[PDB]
Amino acid sequence: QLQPRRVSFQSPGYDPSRPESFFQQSFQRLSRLGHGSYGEVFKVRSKEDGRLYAVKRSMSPFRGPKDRARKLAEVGSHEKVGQHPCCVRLEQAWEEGGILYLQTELCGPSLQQHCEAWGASLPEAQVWGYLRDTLLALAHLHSQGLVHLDVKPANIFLGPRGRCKLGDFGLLVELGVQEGDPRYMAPELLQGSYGTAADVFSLGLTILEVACNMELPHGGEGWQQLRQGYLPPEFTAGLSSELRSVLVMMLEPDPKLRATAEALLALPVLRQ
Ligand SMILES: Cc1ccc(O)cc1-n1c(N)c(C(N)=O)c2nc3ccccc3nc21
Repeated sequence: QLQPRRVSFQSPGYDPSRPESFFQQSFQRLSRLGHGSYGEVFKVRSKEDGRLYAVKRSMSPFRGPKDRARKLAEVGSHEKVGQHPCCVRLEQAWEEGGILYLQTELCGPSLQQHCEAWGASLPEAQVWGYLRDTLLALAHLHSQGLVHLDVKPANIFLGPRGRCKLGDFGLLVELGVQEGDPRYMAPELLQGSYGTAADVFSLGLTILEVACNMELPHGGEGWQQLRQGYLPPEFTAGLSSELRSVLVMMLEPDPKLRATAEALLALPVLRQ
């Protein structure tokens, strides 16, 4: 019959019998953190060990072999990243009934959620720490030839004491493939050319969005203006000379000239 199988590249409180699924039997749904076409994310306490975790499950069963391989790839991308202080850590993953489950550590609200609740520009002190934490994460990914390709506030999750972690590695590619959010896409991605530089540009717009409380454009003339090498004067007025200068480096239209994550972390302004 149907049974959950581990996905990688047993739990008391769950009996192979009974109609309830492994997720329903071996976990306690505390609350729903999000839901969408991807599926649903729940904050849960596991009947196995009682600790707190976050679990993401796909919406509908696998349509076919390619849909299954695409969904399972996020687990593989998670494992290539390995454990890192600024990366959402995956505990375990399994599949049952054509549904894919990912169990990760529990984190705070997304950077998008957190900015929504405050409804204004974040204090530059918070911005620099978040910029640092994600640059540390990007430097970790880029050192292994991995490109996140979906850096945005929704995929950055806050941690205790003002820290944050990069998450959602569903679009991660290994150099040597999927549609991203156009609001945060690097200019060279339109003409193809994939590289680690794309994440730095995406992170620049995320920081530029959260530090200025500005809504990034999906397309049109405004989309182009953010990629000519200058910042919109209206929103970027409050930026300090240092922050504005770091953003200009990250928003450098030419990927050959754009600063790397390791380079930015070596700048004077960015000090642990
Ligand atoms: C479950 C999961 C799997 C892989 C990954 O990279 C991140 C998460 N994830 C977490 N680890 C989350 C958390 N608050 O701890 C969380 N919250 C989300 C809210 C809305 C939409 C998606 C979310 N996804 C989340």
